[PDB]
Amino acid sequence: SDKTFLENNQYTDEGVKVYEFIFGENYISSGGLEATKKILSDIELNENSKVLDIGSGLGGGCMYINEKYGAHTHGIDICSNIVNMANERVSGNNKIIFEANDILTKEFPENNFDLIYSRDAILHLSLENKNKLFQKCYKWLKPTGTLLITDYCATEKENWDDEFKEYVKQRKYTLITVEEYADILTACNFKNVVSKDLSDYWNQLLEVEHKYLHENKEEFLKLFSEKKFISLDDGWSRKIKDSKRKMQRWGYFKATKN
Ligand SMILES: C[S@@+](CC[C@H](N)C(=O)[O-])C[C@H]1O[C@@H](n2cnc3c(N)ncnc32)[C@H](O)[C@@H]1O
Repeated sequence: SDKTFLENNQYTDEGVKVYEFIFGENYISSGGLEATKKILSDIELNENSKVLDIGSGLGGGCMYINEKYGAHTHGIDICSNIVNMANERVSGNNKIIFEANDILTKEFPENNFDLIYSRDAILHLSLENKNKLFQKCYKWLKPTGTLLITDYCATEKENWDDEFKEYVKQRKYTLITVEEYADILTACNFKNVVSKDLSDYWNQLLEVEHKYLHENKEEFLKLFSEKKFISLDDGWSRKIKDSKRKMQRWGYFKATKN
């Protein structure tokens, strides 16, 4: 349903490959590997740690976490086709698991994870479901555990222009303000809630990706089509414009159970 809408539109096999082209190998979100190194730079884990990755995509985040720390990583993603692709990217590693499932219906034991991690996935959930998810994350975290999130956010809806409204509507995103997001975490009883508006950094990542796209247009055209190139090009152009004026925002959130 939600699954079908995602698999048949934004995340068809080709759509995913187009994203991987611009974001980088094994990634379908902002800044690919380099942004991941920075997001995890102050996170401490080891070979005994258990990590959940919500919306694991092609699995680059789980791969990086397992490589850097030796941690057990479990990725959940609702799109079966994406999970099938993820499974082809990893072999012979019994500490990386990818599972096709809606995170909203997945069950895990209480006090299970040292880190719950999610990069640009929760924007797909309705506001009601964001709240439900974070209650679940709260239960699933170990007492000593950490929640680490980046997600698409936005200025107040009253401020949105026609083009942005249409962007959000077509993708069926639910974009709230960085402040509202932080309030949800606080309402779910997370402690030490830190929220950062990383829109300027996001804007930097977009500009690099955009330049890469232009410089590799010939290769892109061979792999895909000019029509897909124009759509992607225009799409990044708008994100660059809208992040610059803070209409579309990139939020970072870190919190703890205790
Ligand atoms: C930004 S893309 C993948 C991001 C991935 N974390 C990365 O950085 O490469 C967002 C992902 O969230 C997944 N997703 C959306 N709703 C979901 C849900 N309810 N449960 C699990 N995954 C979901 C989508 O299938 C998609 O793969």
